[PDB]
Amino acid sequence: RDDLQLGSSGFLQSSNYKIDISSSSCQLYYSLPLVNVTINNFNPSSWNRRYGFGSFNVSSYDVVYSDHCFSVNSDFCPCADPSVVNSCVKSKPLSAICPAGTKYRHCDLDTTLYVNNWCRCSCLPDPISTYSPNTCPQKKVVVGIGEHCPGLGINEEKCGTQLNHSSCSCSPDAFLGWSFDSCISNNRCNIFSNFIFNG
Amino acid sequence: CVRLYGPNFILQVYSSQRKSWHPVCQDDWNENYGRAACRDMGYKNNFYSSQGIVDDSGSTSFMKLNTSAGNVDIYKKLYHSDACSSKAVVSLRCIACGVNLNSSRQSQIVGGESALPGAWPWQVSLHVQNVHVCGGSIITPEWIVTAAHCVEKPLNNPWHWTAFAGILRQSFMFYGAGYQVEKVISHPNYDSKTKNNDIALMKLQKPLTFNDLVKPVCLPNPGMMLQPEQLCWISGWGATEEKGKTSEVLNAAKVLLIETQRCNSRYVYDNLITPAMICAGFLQGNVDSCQGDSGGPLVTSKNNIWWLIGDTSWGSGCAKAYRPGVYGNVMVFTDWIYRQMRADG
Ligand SMILES: *[C@@H]1O[C@H](CO)[C@@H](O)[C@H](O)[C@H]1NC(C)=O
Ligand SMILES: *[C@@H]1O[C@H](CO)[C@@H](O)[C@H](O)[C@H]1NC(C)=O
Repeated sequence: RDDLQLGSSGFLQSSNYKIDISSSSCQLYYSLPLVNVTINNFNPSSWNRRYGFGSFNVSSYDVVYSDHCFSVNSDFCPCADPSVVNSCVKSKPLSAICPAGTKYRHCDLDTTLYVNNWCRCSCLPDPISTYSPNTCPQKKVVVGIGEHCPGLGINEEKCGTQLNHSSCSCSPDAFLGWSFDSCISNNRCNIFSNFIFNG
Repeated sequence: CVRLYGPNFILQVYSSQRKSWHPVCQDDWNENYGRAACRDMGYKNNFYSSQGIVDDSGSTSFMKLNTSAGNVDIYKKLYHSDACSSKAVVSLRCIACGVNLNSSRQSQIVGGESALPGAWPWQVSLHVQNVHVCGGSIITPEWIVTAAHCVEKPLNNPWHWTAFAGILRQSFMFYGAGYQVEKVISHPNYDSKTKNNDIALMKLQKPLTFNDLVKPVCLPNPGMMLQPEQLCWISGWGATEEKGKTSEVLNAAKVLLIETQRCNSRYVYDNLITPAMICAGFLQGNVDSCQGDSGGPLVTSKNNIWWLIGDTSWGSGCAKAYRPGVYGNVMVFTDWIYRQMRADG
């Protein structure tokens, strides 16, 4: 709750909703009786519901906020290349076939001291803490004034299978970068609400 | 059993009862003990200096002199004492290693300005049949270090190992313009699978000069306490991009130290890096500096003085994602060389 001080750092003002500190806004903090309150918890990004984001499992009254908000391009595809990956032996990842136009993930079979076809792709281990930040397509961006969080981060190594390389989907454990808590305090689900008095 | 140590060069002394290295207090030491002490660790006809310094090393069992007895050796006259009688201990310099002309903008690994001459005064170049192949770094006028996998089979005899120093460019090292061969020691445990011990000393017959372009680099001391993300300065004429030949001029920009647990983890190098292998570079994308020389050294600058820490070794694809360079670990065996430099004379 203390993220919301007017002009601050933190999680909510940086990767959920950036409270603009220039206009003639006026902030309201109110309450609501929890007889009939159904928190909608929907994901706002296109390219996570395109790769099989169904929902969160939280409780009846838990609100899913965000930690980091990574942005990808339009041709993104978080599965490896299956027509390359078969000759890999070491560190061989899962893969599938991308949808049309979505360029593949860059995976190498480069050479060890003795082993010749050992797999090494990008985005390791997870894009939260990648070792080479200048090469994973999921670029970490800070959210702006009046924008949504453009997508949860995908761990690039739980997106795929081995036998049936279908259209490239992912798996529910692989979306990372969100947590929650319960809104209910004093038997009343608290709520923030902004106002903007323009013109 | 005697060795240098740390930044201020204290002689440690091993005793069989105490099982431990111990310092010597400066109670009536002499150059007739001191200038005759550099041949103990492989320095015959050289010496620089000796002074008294304050004790901070960390032993509580000192070494004293048996001057009350008559004419015996140094190595007999050393008993223990709890206090230094003048509170000055061994300070030493076995050779004029160290300084260069502190210049500014030598950065010619890719995207920079050339290595200024005399500011890297240990950089050599080694040749067979007058092609530039491997590098190294000088510690005596008669000894020279390099990576062992240059001197591997079937080129393991000394008479085809022509050193050529001095000139930044690929041309001006001519026949006679550079002293030449002698003994090729090796750490005799190089392998094909590990490249553990990829460091081989070399020797020359004709002592060169400390004039301008040539000066011996400082070999490190036993237990000199690096920093886990220290800056490191490499040098060499190596090809800045792979499937090249050689860069024309001397290139001497900077790199960093990666630790073990990043390199030796699962994604960089899956548990390969031995204790006698040090990682270096930056674990990043295409920001690394390749300049492949296989011996073109790793020189750091602790105690405001240049010291040698790593000589180069193998790697992966030239300066790209996830793949740093892995360096030979030349503080591990700085005494093996000192028992392979003792008995050349
Ligand atoms: C909750 O819902 C019921 C029926 O949907 C409604 O009759 C009731 O008035 C609601 N609660 C409040 C406090 O209005
Ligand atoms: C959340 O939902 C999934 C599927 O309904 C279930 O496997 C998981 O156990 C649930 N979480 C908890 C804490 O029970």
